[PDB]
Order: sequence, then C-alpha cells, then structure tokens
Amino acid sequence: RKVLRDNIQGITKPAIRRLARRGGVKRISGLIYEETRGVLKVFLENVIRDAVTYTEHAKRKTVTAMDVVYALKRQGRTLYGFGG
Amino acid sequence: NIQGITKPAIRRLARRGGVKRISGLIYEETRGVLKVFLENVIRDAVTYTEHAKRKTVTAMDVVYALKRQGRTLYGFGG
Amino acid sequence: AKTRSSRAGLQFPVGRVHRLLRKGNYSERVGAGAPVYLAAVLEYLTAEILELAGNAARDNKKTRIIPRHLQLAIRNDEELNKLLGRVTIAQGGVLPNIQAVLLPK
Amino acid sequence: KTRSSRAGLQFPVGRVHRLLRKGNYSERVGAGAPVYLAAVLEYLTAEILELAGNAARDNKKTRIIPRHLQLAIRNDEELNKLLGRVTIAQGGVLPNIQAVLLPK
Amino acid sequence: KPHRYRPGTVALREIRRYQKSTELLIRKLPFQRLVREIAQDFKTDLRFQSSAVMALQEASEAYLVGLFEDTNLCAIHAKRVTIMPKDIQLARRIRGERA
Amino acid sequence: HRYRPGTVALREIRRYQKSTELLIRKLPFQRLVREIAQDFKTDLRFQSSAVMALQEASEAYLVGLFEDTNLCAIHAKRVTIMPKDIQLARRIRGER
Amino acid sequence: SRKESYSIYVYKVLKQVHPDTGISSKAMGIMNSFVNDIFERIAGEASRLAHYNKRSTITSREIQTAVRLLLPGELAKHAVSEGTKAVTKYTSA
Amino acid sequence: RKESYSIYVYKVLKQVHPDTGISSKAMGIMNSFVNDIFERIAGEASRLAHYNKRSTITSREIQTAVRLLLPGELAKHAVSEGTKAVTKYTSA
DNA sequence: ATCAATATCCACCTGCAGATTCTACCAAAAGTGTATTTGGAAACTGCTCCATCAAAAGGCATGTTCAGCTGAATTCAGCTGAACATGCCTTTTGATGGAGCAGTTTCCAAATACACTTTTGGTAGAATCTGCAGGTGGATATTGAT
DNA sequence: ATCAATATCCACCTGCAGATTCTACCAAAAGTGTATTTGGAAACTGCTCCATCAAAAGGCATGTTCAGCTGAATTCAGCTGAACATGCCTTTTGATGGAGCAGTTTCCAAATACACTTTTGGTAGAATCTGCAGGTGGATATTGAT
Repeated sequence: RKVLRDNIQGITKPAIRRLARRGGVKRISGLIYEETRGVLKVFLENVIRDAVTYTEHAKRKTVTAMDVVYALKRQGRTLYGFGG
Repeated sequence: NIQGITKPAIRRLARRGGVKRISGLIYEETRGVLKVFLENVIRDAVTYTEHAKRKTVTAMDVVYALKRQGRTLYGFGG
Repeated sequence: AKTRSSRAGLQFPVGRVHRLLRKGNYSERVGAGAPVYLAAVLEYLTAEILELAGNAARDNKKTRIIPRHLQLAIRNDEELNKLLGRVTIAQGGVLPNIQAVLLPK
Repeated sequence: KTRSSRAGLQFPVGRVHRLLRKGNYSERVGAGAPVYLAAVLEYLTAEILELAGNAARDNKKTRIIPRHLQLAIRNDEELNKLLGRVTIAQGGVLPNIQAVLLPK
Repeated sequence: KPHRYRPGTVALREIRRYQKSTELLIRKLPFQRLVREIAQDFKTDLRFQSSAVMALQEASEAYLVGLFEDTNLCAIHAKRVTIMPKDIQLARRIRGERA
Repeated sequence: HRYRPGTVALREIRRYQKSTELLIRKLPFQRLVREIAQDFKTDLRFQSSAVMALQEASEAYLVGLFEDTNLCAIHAKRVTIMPKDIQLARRIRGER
Repeated sequence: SRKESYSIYVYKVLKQVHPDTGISSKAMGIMNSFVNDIFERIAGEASRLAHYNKRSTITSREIQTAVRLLLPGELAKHAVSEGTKAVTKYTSA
Repeated sequence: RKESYSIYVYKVLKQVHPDTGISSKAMGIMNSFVNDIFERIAGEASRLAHYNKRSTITSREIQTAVRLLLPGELAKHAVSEGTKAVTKYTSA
C-alpha cells in the first residue's frame, strides 16, 4: 500500500490539551506532549499485541472488536459498548 | 486494640519501606488504613468460613480472601 | 406450560441463564435454584442502574437514555461506582469536576 | 512408562491432566495439553530455583529460604513483572534508599 | 479594546466544556493510522473491523483522561498547577504501571 | 556521644530492609484481628497459620504503601511523610 | 446467523421503572455488556467457591455467597432479598 | 490425601543446583507459585477456547495462554520447552 | 462600582437517522419418564485451638534537648496561555471489487468411557546437619573539637 | 582534613537444636487395553465488510506574537520530630489440659443429569414512528478594563 511512518505525531498538541481538559488539567508544561505520546504508544502496543494474539489464535486476518475487548479485559481495562 | 499497633512498630514498617522522617499524624493515619485493610480481607475470609459451615477461619480462607482483594499471598496453601 | 421466569416472578430469562451456567464450565452440576437466583440479581441490578439513568436523562431533559446518562448514574452512585470501578463506558465522558485550587483566586 | 518420562519431564503430566479435567476449564482436554502445561510449569520452576539458588550462594548459604526467592524474583525484570501482584511471605524487600535521603 | 481573557480563564472554560461532553477528542483518521502502524510493525497483512478501531480509541482516550486526573493530583500535591512529565511518571509508578 | 537526627533513621532503614521478620508484635495483632472478625461472625476460632497469613499480608501491604507515600513526599520536595502523602498514594492506587 | 442478547429483558425492566423513557442502541449495548459482565463475575466466584468446598454442583447457595463477595453493602443486601424471594417463590411451585 | 508439588520441585532443584537444599517455608512458596501459574494458564486457555467456541483445550490453547501471560523472554523459552515436551512425547 | 465585550443559556422549530413495532419462522426452553448421584444428617474421633499460669525480658511509653526540616514571604526570568492569520488535511458521501468471515456438510484422528492391573506419592518414624546466636578482636563510620 | 573518642559493623570460629533429609510402607491415582462417541478440520461457497478512490468543504492544526503570572530560587526561624536515658509492664513461650470441631463413615431421599417429544419465546428483518441534533435569536450572565 503505502509506508506507515511517524503516525504517533498524528496525536496532536491540541488533541492532547483537550484530553487534559476533560481530565481537569488547567496548565500544561511544554514537555507533556511527548510524554503523553510515549505513554499512549506503550498503552496501544500492549493492547494491540494481545488483541492480535487473539486474532492469530482464531486463524483470522481481521482484528475484531471482540479481539480488542478481550485484550482490554486481560489488561484490566474492561470496556462496555462493543460486546455486540 | 488497634492502638495496640504501636508507634514504634509502625516506625519499623515505615523503615522497611525506606522512610527516613515521619510526621506525628502518620501513626493514627496508618491505623485507620490497617483497619480498613483488615476489615475488607477478614470480612471476605469469614464469608468463606460461613460458606463452608465452619466455626474456624482457616489460612486457606484467608489466602482466598487475599486473592479476591488482588493481594495474592504465597506460602500458606497457595 | 409456564416459563420458569413467571414461576419465579421474573422478567429476566431463567432458562437462558440456566443454559449459560451449564455451558460456561463453572461446575459439573447446576442446581435448579441457581439460575433463578442469578437471574433475579441480574434483573435487580439492571433495574437499579436504569432507575438512576432514567433520572439523569430526565435531569438533562431527554426521554431517551444514552451512554452519558448511564455514566452519570454509575459515577454518582457510590456503590455502583465501586462495583464498576475498573470499567469504562464508551461515550460516557466523565463527571464535571474541577479541583478547588484551580479556580480564580 | 509414565507420561512424564515419555515427555521427558520431572513434573507429573498425569496429575496436570487430572487437574485440568476436574478444574472445569473445558468439556474436553487434548493429550498434549497436560504435557505442554507441565513443561511450562517445570521450566519456570527451574528458572526461579536457578536464581534463588544463586541468591543463596551469594549469601553463604546452601539452603534456599523465602528471602532468596524474593531476591531472585525482584531482581529479575521478567519474573518481577509476572509476580507483580504477589507477595512472598517472609521475603522482605530489596534494600533501596532514595538518593535524596542520603547524608551530606 | 482589543478584548483579552486573562491566562487561565479560557483553560477553565475548556475544562467545563470537555467535562460536559463525551465525543472523542483525538482526530479519527490519524488515530486509525497509529493503530495500523503499531499493529503492522507487529504482524503484517492485518485488517480491522471499523468498530475494533473505535474500541481502541474509546479505550485509549478513557485511559489518558483518567491518567491526566491522577497527573493533576500529583501536580497540585507538589503545590503546582502545571502538570509535568514528572507528575505522569509518579502517577504511573503508583498505579503500578511502571514502578 | 549523640548521633545527628537522620543518622540512626538511615541505619534502621538499612537494618529493616535487610531482614524479613514481622515488625508488629504478634499478640497485639492477633487481638486486633479477632476483634474485627467478631463483628462479622461471633465466637470464631482461628488457625494459627490463618493469623500469620493476615499479618504477613498486612505488613507487606503497609510496607508497600509506605514506599509510595515516601515517593509522594519526595515529590513535594519533602523528606517527611504526612497523611496527605498516604492519602494521595491510596487515591492514585484506586483504593479511594 | 442469530445472536442472543438481553435487550428484550433490559427493555421490559426499563418500562417498569420509567414507562416514559426510551433507550438508544448504544446505551443498550452498554447494558448488555454490564449484564454479561456481572453474570461472569457471579458465576466465576460461584465456580471457585464450589471448587474450594469439593462440591460438584453450583446451587443458589453458591450464587448467594458469590453475590455477597462481589457486591458492596446495600446492593448486596437487596440482591440477596430479590434472589431469595425469587427462589422461594419458584419452589413454591 | 493432600497432594503437593514438593517432590517435583525438589527434583528440579537438584537438576539446577545439586548442592542446594530448600526450607519448608520456601517449599510452600514454590507450591503457591506452581498452583498460581497453573490457574492462570488454564484460566486463560479456558477463555480462549470459549471465545472460539471450542470444547477442548489443546496444547495450542496452552501455548497462546503462555504468550498472553508470560513476559517476552519467559514466553519464548516456555513455548520452546512446551513444544519440545510434546514432540518428545509424541514420537516414542 | 460601572459597563463594553463575549460567552453561556434556554426555549422554540422540524425533518430524518435512529428507535419502536409488526411479522415470521425455529433454535431452544418446557413437559415427561427414568437412571444416578449429591451432599446432607447422625455419630464419633484425634486434632489443633483457647485458656490459664508464670515467670523474665525485652520492647514500649515518657520527658528532655535541640538539630535542621518545613513553610512562609519575596523575586523574577521566561514559559506557556490567549489570539490571529493561513490554508492543510480530516470529514463526509458514495461507489466497487473481492478478501476472507461464516454457514454447511462430511467424518476420521482423537477424546471419552469403562474394567483392571500396577505403580507412585503422601504418611509416620528414623539418621544427620545447616545456621542461628554468641564470642572476641579488629578496622569503620560518626561526630565533637585544634 | 586530621585528632580522638564513641559506638557501629564485620570477620572467623564454634556448639546444638530445630528442621532436613532419609527410610520403610500401603491406598488412590496413573497407565493399559477396548469400544464407542465426536468435536471441529478440510472442502466449498454465500455475501458481509473492509480497503480504496474520488472530491469538495471548512473545521482545525500550525506558527508567531506578546506578556501575565507561575515555577524555581533564596532566605530565614519557628517548632516538629529524632535521638536518648529511664522505668516499667505487656508480650513471649512453654507446657498442660480440656474440648470445640474439622474430617470421615453410612446410609439414602431429594435433586440432577438424561433422552426425547412438543411448544413457544426470540431474533432477523420490514413497516412505522419520532426524539432530538443543529440552527437561530434575544435573555443572562461573566469577565476584565477604568
């Protein structure tokens, strides 16, 4: 298709500011944005890694919402709303 | 009884926790925390006791309680 | 031909629940009272959260319960908040809450 | 002629099988499952005994005690992660004092 | 005047606004690329149900928001109002995510 | 001869982080245990190992908690732990 | 290709408590996840409980103690009452 | 009655450290360890098969359970040991 | 204490994407007639579990002193918020090809069910041993003081 | 940094006692040999759903200015919490018994699992309905400058 690179920077400064707002944050240090990206990436690798493991185990090529839901349950981040 | 858990013994725990200096209000705060901790675990343990229709709380009852509270303990039957 | 639910005075499905118990590998045998007791508790809890969610919907002047209403009902209720403390509701947002120290001095 | 020796393991394949059948995990249990699971349990056991043994040796001891099992677990990044929500009775904690708390 | 709200006023206005709503705060397409990159530079030839991507976004945004609340408490605790990398690190360490 | 404040404190940390013996006196602890248990079910008996599991669990819990409290105090540029430190740690931990 | 759900039952209870109120499919999705979740926690705990007591069958008694272990205070008290009441009413033929 | 993993843990202890012994308390620790890991692997394998509507737990479920449960390097070796025992078991 | 400048409400409106019902099958409860267990219910043990006693001994409760840590009060350099001009790239709508879930059948290699035959592991005594807990004696680490 | 004087640590040995390790044996699993059952893999194939594209449109991300006011430094002293010598009592701990009670037995009546055979309660879409998302405008604050 087309090489996927540096997409973490797709998580913009304003999108991170918004999330901090919902989280009740008033003031944000300039270095928070790169820390947040680093933290999101780790969060996403761990969940995606488990979701894909459930996918491969079912011998499928398509990651399903259920694959993600089970991965989230394992990680202790149970999610309601996609149990179909 | 909780006052039985003494200042010095609470100091020792703190020390193994790497704490160098302790505020005077810490002792009472610690007891309140220990009590909530014990109420939660014991309540659950005793629920396993009543369920097995026993009059004696067993180490296994405690071990299962601790497991439920996300405090798995090794060395007492699991 | 009475449904076990009606025999039990319940809305939730006793048969379905009993079947789910036997096919979930929970035990080798399942007593007849198990699905009845479990269907009732499940029914009571969904009645508890819908009662509160319906009220949140009313307070927001809507007649249709949406996820946010479910969140407001759960996070504002101490026991439900405890019970679902490690759960996340898609499209629920969070409770309006601003630390005092942050308000205009 | 036991299944263990056949699988070349010290851990009891037969018991693991019985424990799996009677643990209400599934309607049926494949023949390899107990073997596989037994191999995994033996390996982790060897892993920990290996490190705890060294912990004893470095302590001038020949007998592995709880303290040693704790020093082995906590000083190993992976074993520590795996047993992150576990407490080893009589294991104590790793010596560690925050820099800021040091003298001068 | 030209009119100008004092620094902090708009931030407080934004907190009230976002704590009021429930829409996703990160742009859709960009986030989907991030998932595809991480997934791919992990296992090739993967496909995704659209809802699977949304499950991840909903989950990762509730996580960051919750993390920021904890981060904020760590800053207020240091007698600050500005969150720093130091606060996120303290929160993650106490949450047992890194220790 | 008198050691300066902090010196004996550091010495104790070294001693206690080195040992594994329970730090709370047994009898007092067993007493606290039975009392709380009494509120849930009267006239209960306790295996001695049941009591020991509880003390082991309690002390490792309190020690772990003091570790996070200490980190919270250091975070506020302090060296002295206070109730606000314990409070913050428990809040972040999700115990509150 | 047919998938079961609790929607029918969640919807009945809703009319009982709030006759005038409706529920969006997404909200219903949340409710379905919730029922399924508490079901597994109760069943899970009942499963263990029976195992620890070398018992091969899960009875309303296991479900009861699981309920007391899982739910906090009041919620437990009320769930137990409904549960017991439904069982006694069920056995009363 | 009252079976435990003591005998097996000990045999393994002699394989890696012939010269070393182990106290009762430490043996209790190891027993808890084995029981715990056993419950986590079986529990996960239990879920995996149910998610995939299968009624039998094969070494395949045990393997994925291990990948999901053990961190990186522990997973690799555990997996290696596992497939190794099933191979040596099948053959002769 | 006034006001401009703006942001925030709240009610009134109306077609439509998103519920509610209305209809049809049919996978899965419900009703029956047997073939197993399950797990209480009494009766009895061998245990572990409280209860005292009873000394002695640390280990804790106190009152003194004062070292040095926590906060309060001041400064201020410069980070980070608020605004604005620009115009990029995420959003929306729709249309398609066809990858690859999912549903059906077809049916063996593999798992379950006994009926027995052997064997290993959990017990309850027996034959050593690893370390604890003291004992010096000798450098160390602290802390006061030229 | 040294000088000197306390207390702290730290080796090296060393003697026993509490556990370990080592033995000698019997039931309850584990391993076999057969005889059936069957789950779910291989072989199609119906057809959702996902990956892609095209294209226009404006919501928002980017960057840059500017300067308010927050975080980081300093200083300083009041007073909290450490180190200690004291004096004493609650914790240890070690039998010694008596006994409340987990664990077993032995039934077996009540409760389950089974194998079918009917009977619907539910689920999958069409056919109907409708809150309310999105717009618009003054009423109402809220702010921040004089």
